[PDB]
Parts: sequence; structure tokens; C-alpha cells
Amino acid sequence: GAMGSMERASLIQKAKLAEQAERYEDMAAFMKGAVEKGEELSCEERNLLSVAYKNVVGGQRAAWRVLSSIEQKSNESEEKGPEVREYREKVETELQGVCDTVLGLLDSHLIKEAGDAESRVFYLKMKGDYYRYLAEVATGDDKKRIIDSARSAYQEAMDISKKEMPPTNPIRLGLALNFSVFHYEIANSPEEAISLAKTTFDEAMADLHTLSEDSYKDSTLIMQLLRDNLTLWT
Amino acid sequence: GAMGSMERASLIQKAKLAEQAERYEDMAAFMKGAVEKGEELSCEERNLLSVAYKNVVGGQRAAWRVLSSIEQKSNESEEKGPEVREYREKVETELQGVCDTVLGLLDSHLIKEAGDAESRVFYLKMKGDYYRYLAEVATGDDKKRIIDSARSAYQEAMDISKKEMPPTNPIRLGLALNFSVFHYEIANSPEEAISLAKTTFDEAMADLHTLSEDSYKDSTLIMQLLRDNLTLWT
Amino acid sequence: KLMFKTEGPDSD
Amino acid sequence: KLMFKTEGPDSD
Ligand SMILES: N=C(N)c1cc(-c2ccccc2)c(-c2cncn2CCN)s1
Ligand SMILES: N=C(N)c1cc(-c2ccccc2)c(-c2cncn2CCN)s1
Ligand SMILES: [Cl-]
Ligand SMILES: [Cl-]
Ligand SMILES: [Mg+2]
Ligand SMILES: [Mg+2]
Ligand SMILES: [Mg+2]
Ligand SMILES: [Mg+2]
Repeated sequence: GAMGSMERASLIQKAKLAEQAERYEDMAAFMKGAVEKGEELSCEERNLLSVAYKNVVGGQRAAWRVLSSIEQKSNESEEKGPEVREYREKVETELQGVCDTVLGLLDSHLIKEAGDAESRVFYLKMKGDYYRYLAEVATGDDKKRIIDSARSAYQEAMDISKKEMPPTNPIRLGLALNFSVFHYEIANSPEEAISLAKTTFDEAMADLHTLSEDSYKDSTLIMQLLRDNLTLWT
Repeated sequence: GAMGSMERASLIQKAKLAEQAERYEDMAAFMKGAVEKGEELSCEERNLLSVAYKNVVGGQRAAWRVLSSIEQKSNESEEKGPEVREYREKVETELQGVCDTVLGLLDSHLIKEAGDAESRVFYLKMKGDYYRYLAEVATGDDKKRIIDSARSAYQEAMDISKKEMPPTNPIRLGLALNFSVFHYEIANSPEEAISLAKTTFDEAMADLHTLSEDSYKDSTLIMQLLRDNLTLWT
Repeated sequence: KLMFKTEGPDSD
Repeated sequence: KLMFKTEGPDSD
């Protein structure tokens, strides 16, 4: 909408400037505008899109958790009125709106035009991630369907990644990391989470010998996140 | 405007929640709504107002400085088009808008109803501060008038504080700190800045003996900021 | 809440 | 830019 009059290249340039300035709401708006130009995104551009919205939704998630914790303590004492619930609901609605925006970009029309594994897996992982963030705050009759939407997106991404990417591929590794966290604390499947993280780590370890020094650093960074979680889980 | 239907007490409560959640834009909007109820603010409420807008404008100032530095380097190479200037201008305009909002609250009608030294000095200091933030980005035919507006507000606050507050009073100390920075880098009066910081520090030191343990901690915290600056300046 | 590691900026 | 100490949250 509001970025319709700005050149695609100018939007990308300004997204990079916004990142440097830690202006992530601006960065996300610029990248939404770039997506809405209708052209596919390059690897760099996909990462600008993801970094922008991850920073925006991350602030909302952290705020939601603070408010939810206060709300639970208040229930559970002394009654303080409706304000804690109201304000948690306000932040929650804003968070859901950001997730809906990202999911809308993926559905119109990033995923359907993504044919290469590195783009298609990236976007399907994002779809799983933003349904997962919706699941984190879901409590009603749609929670099961939200969880299954996350699961379905992650599973399609996993199936493609295992067929089309080596086990050290950083996109594949980050997908497996996030799907394992989905299992652990959204699907209440901690054993599946542990199995996935262990198998992913071990198969990546065995493929490191094929990599350059730089690719080795990329892959081992994400492998360490799998290990971090396994240490907390076992 | 948009907070007109919410109770004053609910706005204050939600400002405190927003602070805990690090949602400073929300915190500022809640406190603007509370100010617009027309009643005077308590000490706690004044501090909620100031903390909220200080956090908002602080993010804008930091972003503006990043973009201004990139812009200067670009002038100063290879010509990159209008985008750096445009985006710096965007952030600058947003920053000026926040400053204008705060100044508008002070002028309608916080300052004119503030009769006690602790409220009047607090608000006049804020007026100096937000004209100072406008001065940081000012380049045109109004820069001198913006600087003089900051100076005038700080000077009225100083005159009241010296007559009505002890030299260790934390409001008085923070005013002197900020006015000294105004002198150093807005008014290009480094010697005035150094003199003010030194005199303020020394007169506070000589009054510490009158204070409780808790007031001593409050005052020495700000005294250390004066010392920090003097160490960089001398 | 204890948050586990996920991909990308740890922005929450 | 080198920023000097001013009162309150160091939010920039
Ligand atoms: N602006 C950002 N945050 C990013 C930009 C890029 C990127 C991607 C391709 C080409 C040029 C830059 C990122 C990236 C994602 N996978 C690897 N890379 C490179 C660095 N490791 S991340
Ligand atoms: N919510 C915040 N950030 C603040 C609240 C208060 C405050 C002020 C008066 C009464 C109760 C709380 C602040 C304050 C400012 N001068 C001293 N104080 C107290 C703590 N030192 S600051
Ligand atoms: Cl609310
Ligand atoms: Cl712009
Ligand atoms: Mg809700
Ligand atoms: Mg067992
Ligand atoms: Mg301008
Ligand atoms: Mg000399």
C-alpha cells in the first residue's frame, strides 16, 4: 500500500539502512513493500524480510510474556481490575496482526512462486514459524488448527530439505532447530524434539568435511544452537 | 485523543505495565492520555511521562545519528541516489514530531499549572531537553531560535532550582547535568559547560552530609554523571 | 519463561 | 558520535 510509489531497489536500499539504524518496524514495512512489487526475492532479500519481521515479532513476544506472567500472578491475589488483561490483549492482537501480515505475504504469493529448494524451504519454514508464534498465544477453539498449520508447513519444508539440501545446509539446519522447538513446547512432544535435534546434529557433523572454512563456520553456528537446546532438554 | 475514553487511573496503570514490558511507545501514549485528562501529575506520574518519551526519542536519536553518519560519508564517494537523505529526513521528521508532542503537552498546560519547585523545574528541564533534541537535528534559519528556546527554558529552571532546592536535589542535579551538555555541544560553550559541571558537583558534595543513606545514593548517582563528563572534557 | 534457541535474531 | 551523559534512561 503505502510503499506503492517507491522503487523496488529504493525499498531494498532503505531496508538495509533501517537494519543498520535498528529501525526494524521501518525495515519490515520497506520489505513488505518490496514483496508487494510482485517479483521473487533473492537470498539476501529473503533474509532482509525475515530479519525485519523476526525483530518486530520478537519485541511483541517478549512484551506478551511479561504481561501474561503479570496476568497469571494476578489470578493466583488482590483484584486490580481489567487493565492487565486488556493490555495483554492489546499486545496480543498486535502480535497476531504481524503474524497475519507475514503469512499473507507468504500466501500472496511468495510460496507459490518459490521453486528452488533454498527459497521454498525458507518460506515454508517462515510459515511454520509465524503459525508457531500464533500458537504461543492461542487459547481458543482454533489452537489445534493453528498448531497443525505450523506442523504442516514445517513438515513440507523438512521433506524438501531432506531431498534437496545437504545435511549441513544452514537453511535446513535452522528449519530443523525450529521444528524441534515446535515439537518440544508447542506439540508437547519432547521426545520427538530431542530425536530431531540429535539426528540433525549428528548428520551435519558427518558432512562438515565437505565444506569450506566459511561454510563450516555457518553450519557449526547453528549446530551449536541444537546442542544448546539438547543440553537443556537432556 | 485515542485515550479519551480510558480512565486516568487505568492509563497510569497501563503506563506502568508498558514500562515493565519495555513498550515505550505504548507507555508514552498512555501518559499523553493521562496528561490530557487535565489534572496535574504527581512526582511518580511525571517520571512515567519523562521515562516514556525519553526512551522513544532516544531510539529516534540513535537512528538519526546512524543515518546522518552514512549520509555524510556518502557526500565525502560513489553517488547512491536520494535514498539515504530521504530516509534520514523520514526519521528526522518523526523525531521532530515526538519533540513537538512533548512540547505541546508542556505548553498545554503542564507548565502553567506547575507551582511547586519540584514540578515546575522538572517540566522546564523537559522543555529545555526537547528543544535540545530539536537543536541536534536543526540546520535551517530556525536553529538559532531553537537553541535560544532550549537555553531560556533551562535558565528559568536553573534560577528556580537555585532559589528553591538544595544543591543535592536530584532534579536540580539532573537539570545542571543536561544544561552543561547543552552548553558543551549545542551552544559551543565548552568552558561554560565545564564551569557549571564543576560548581554543581562541588556544591552538591558539600551538602551530602545533610542526607539520609537513600537520598545520598540518589544524589551521588547523578554526581557521578557530572564527573564522567568532566573527565571527558578536561 | 525459559525460551529455547531458535533460528535468527534473538529479538525476544 | 561521542554522546555525553545526560539525565535518565540512556536510550540512544
Ligand atoms: N542483511 C542481512 N541480515 C543478511 C544478508 C545476507 C546475505 C545473503 C546473501 C547475499 C548477501 C547477503 C544474509 C545471509 C543469509 N545467509 C547467508 N548470508 C550472508 C551472511 N552470512 S543475512
Ligand atoms: N516508574 C518509574 N521509572 C519511576 C517512578 C518513580 C517514583 C517517584 C515517586 C514515587 C514513586 C515512584 C521514580 C522516581 C523519581 N525520583 C525518585 N523516584 C523513585 C525511585 N528512585 S522513577
Ligand atoms: Cl489497553
Ligand atoms: Cl523514506
Ligand atoms: Mg485475544
Ligand atoms: Mg527417557
Ligand atoms: Mg528536515
Ligand atoms: Mg584552558
